[PDB]
Amino acid sequence: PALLSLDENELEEQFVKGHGPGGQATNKTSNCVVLKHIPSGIVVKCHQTRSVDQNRKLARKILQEKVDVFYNGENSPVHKEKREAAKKKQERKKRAKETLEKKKLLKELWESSK
Amino acid sequence: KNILVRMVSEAGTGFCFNTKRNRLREKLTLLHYDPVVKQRVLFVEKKKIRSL
Amino acid sequence: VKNYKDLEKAVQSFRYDVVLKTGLDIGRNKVEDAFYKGELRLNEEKLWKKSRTVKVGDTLDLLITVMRILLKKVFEEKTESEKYRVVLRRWKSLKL
Amino acid sequence: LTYFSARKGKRKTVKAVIDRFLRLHCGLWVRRKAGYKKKLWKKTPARKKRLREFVFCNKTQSKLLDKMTTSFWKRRNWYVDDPYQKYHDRTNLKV
Amino acid sequence: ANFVSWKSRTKYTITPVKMRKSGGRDHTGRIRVHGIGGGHKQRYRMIDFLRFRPEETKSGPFEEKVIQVRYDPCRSADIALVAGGSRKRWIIATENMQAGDTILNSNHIGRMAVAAREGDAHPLGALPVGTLINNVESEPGRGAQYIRAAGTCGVLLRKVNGTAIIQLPSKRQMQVLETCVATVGRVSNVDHNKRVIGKAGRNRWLGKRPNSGRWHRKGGWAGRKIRPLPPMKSYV
RNA sequence: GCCUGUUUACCAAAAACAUCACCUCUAGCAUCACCAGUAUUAGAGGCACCGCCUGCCCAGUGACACAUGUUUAACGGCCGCGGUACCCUAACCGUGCAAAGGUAGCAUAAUCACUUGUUCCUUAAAUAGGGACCUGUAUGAAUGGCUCCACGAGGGUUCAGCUG
RNA sequence: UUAAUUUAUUAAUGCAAACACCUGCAUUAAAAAUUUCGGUUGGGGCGACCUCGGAGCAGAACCCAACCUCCGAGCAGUACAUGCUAAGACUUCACCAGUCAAAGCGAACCUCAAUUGAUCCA
RNA sequence: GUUAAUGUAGCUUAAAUUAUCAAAGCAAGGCACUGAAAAUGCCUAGAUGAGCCUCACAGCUCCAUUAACACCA
Ligand SMILES: [Mg+2]
Ligand SMILES: [Mg+2]
Ligand SMILES: [Mg+2]
Ligand SMILES: [Mg+2]
Ligand SMILES: [Mg+2]
Ligand SMILES: [Mg+2]
Ligand SMILES: [Mg+2]
Ligand SMILES: [Mg+2]
Ligand SMILES: [Mg+2]
Ligand SMILES: [Mg+2]
Ligand SMILES: [Mg+2]
Ligand SMILES: [Mg+2]
Repeated sequence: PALLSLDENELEEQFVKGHGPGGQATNKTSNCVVLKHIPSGIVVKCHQTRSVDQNRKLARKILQEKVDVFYNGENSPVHKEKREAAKKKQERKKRAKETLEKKKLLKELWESSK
Repeated sequence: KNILVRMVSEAGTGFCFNTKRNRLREKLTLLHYDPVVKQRVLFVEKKKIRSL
Repeated sequence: VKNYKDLEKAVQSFRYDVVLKTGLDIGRNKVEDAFYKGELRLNEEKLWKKSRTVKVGDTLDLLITVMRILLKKVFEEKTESEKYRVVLRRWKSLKL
Repeated sequence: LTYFSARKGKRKTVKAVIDRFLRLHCGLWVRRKAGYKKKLWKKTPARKKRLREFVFCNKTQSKLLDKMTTSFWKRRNWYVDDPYQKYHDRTNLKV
Repeated sequence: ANFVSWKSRTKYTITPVKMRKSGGRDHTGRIRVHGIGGGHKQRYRMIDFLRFRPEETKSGPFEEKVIQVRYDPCRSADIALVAGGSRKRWIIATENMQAGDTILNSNHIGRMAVAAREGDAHPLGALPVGTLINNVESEPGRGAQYIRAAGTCGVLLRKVNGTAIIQLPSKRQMQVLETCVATVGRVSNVDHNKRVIGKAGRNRWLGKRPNSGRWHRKGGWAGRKIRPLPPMKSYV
């Protein structure tokens, strides 16, 4: 289930300062990308690194999850591995039932031994 | 791997010299120059000083 | 003669889970349900704790009446940090 | 060193110098070679000979040891049976 | 400092003695115990814990007459003014003690036991097995030091060769002589356990300052220490 | 955050501390604290009224007991890897590792990031607010969890009014 | 603090000594005490690195940096005179160390680029 | 992003050169027949592509894989 790509064009990448979570480095740095999609309305920001060579290449990796919901919907590889990896949490809380039920069958048989 | 032994002389005693040999093969017995008697005397090892 | 095989398994840590199935080669998954069903006895006792350690000569079970997995080695070199390559018995033979 | 001492007000000698170096009266300082008794199993007989040699010092090394000793160690010593009596004189020098 | 302790009166009186709070402080002026300080002013009523004592030119057992059963500030049990002969004294009340009760304080270890009533003082030699006692001595003539807190009672477990054995309220056995006197019945003011301080103000009226705000990490001492009951303490 | 209280005098009054309540631990005893007290008492702590509850784990470290054991309302911890589930649906089976593998509850939270999650209400318009859904891969049960009454110069949102 | 150094200190146990306490000695505790928290670094942290040798930069006497580029080394083998002495030189830019060596004495009829560690002390 | 680790027959660890047995599957071989106990073979491109010698070995070309640091003003 690959995530459908995005063209090299039609991506209005603005570069603003953004949020600043730091002293003086982060007020003056145009590190936040505002990588847009021109077709859909999907506006993505990023302040994930102090470097655009990992901001912009990771901002692209986020956008190709959001516009994937637009052209696929709730049946997409971005919701498949949301319903497959929270499938396990119904195989983790049901699993944990059947052993906390058999931990009283072995705890009441304990100490009712004589 | 190797062993620094001490070789005690037999004649003209007290003269020791240290040589190297393998850990595994047997104790040394050499014909070495003893300057005490100014000859060549048999030298028989006695201790191992260090297993280098 | 009676039944003897299955020497030199590297177990990970002495434990009545892995001195079990390593020896009766299965996994830990039936053994944990053997544990929770009255079985998996020790030296003619009942193990109600499946992490009770195992020394030399500690006579395993599971009651299929049984099939013991006796132990005697220490074997004292190291097998890449699954160190306990210990010989161990094997059976499927009956007990009174 | 201690240029003026607290009891008599004299210079002191560094006793770490005296226990290693021999001053000949002519001005020279005889010393020993470092490692002359260390690890002789890995040294060569040519190198083991070089280490067992009483060796003279530099000009600034001798100047260093002269400021570090008082004039008691710079002295005519007329001993009984000296092994270095023939070295206190500085024969045939043309500077 | 200049700390003279208030406990200077050398004679027994019924009267309430004016006390002094300590603040939790030593005679050197420094705190030794934290969390004490500044409650309601209290006065001290002196309690005779040597419950069986004859007066001057008297001996032997006597009866006593309760005059009042009265709240005491200094302890959790409430006290009883009793009067016998020509002297008054404060003692500690048992569970159902009213005014006009006649309480017996005896000296008599007999050949048999006594079917002793709810508030009256006897030796432990004069008593059946399993009865509930209070105000135990640990020596004959010592004075009460044990079970005298409110609601507490101790069973008399067994008598041995010249010796009676108690069970304290902390379930610990104590072995004393048979001739040290302890009263029957539990001490008064049951449902002291069933009490509600209600607000932080009623804690500070009892003279109890709040704990420090310093967060302390719990250590090794803090499990559910299921220990053996400590072996019997013998006073013989 | 239960509350009234307390605090950085002179930049923080708070959601922090205390607090009733709840539990754990220690102590069998007299003449200077505790105390002229005696286990329904005292001291050392944790958490925070009440209601509903507080799941598993003693391997480590600690403490207690040397019955190599007990103890978590002690320190703390509560995993994964493969892979048939089809109106997007029965591992329906194999296993690795551990002392134990996170239970109830709650939930995009004052809870790493993604994050302006998705959705409905509210607005002409909502990165705010509220109700929901939900792995929350870093939620979670005296590190207390969840309802809830009053209360707060707390912190957000809002109707009507009102006003340079 | 689970950094190193201590246990004087109170508190336990043990042995002495005295005929329990006091004292001396040991151990185990808690409480503490004293002291430090390397360097290089295209700022510091993080990473890497620190000594030695060969090749390039550095074309031809010598020398020549780099958080520059590429390879290595922390031995092994053989002797067992791998005994002793001694002119004259070399020298890693100092010192320390490190090299080569005629003759002579005594005999005979070292290999390898690096293959490493001063002083005090034991 | 960056080092850093990892890969095993169908199923679990091995083995510091040379590759095992332990299960499962082929049956036959003791036993009346089933169970082991045996006696077989069996299945590993040692997850890659080149060969430096001769290499799971010792390393890149590698593919996926998980941990962990990407800071101060
Ligand atoms: Mg408290
Ligand atoms: Mg607190
Ligand atoms: Mg408040
Ligand atoms: Mg105050
Ligand atoms: Mg202020
Ligand atoms: Mg104030
Ligand atoms: Mg609070
Ligand atoms: Mg207030
Ligand atoms: Mg620095
Ligand atoms: Mg730097
Ligand atoms: Mg030079
Ligand atoms: Mg010559």
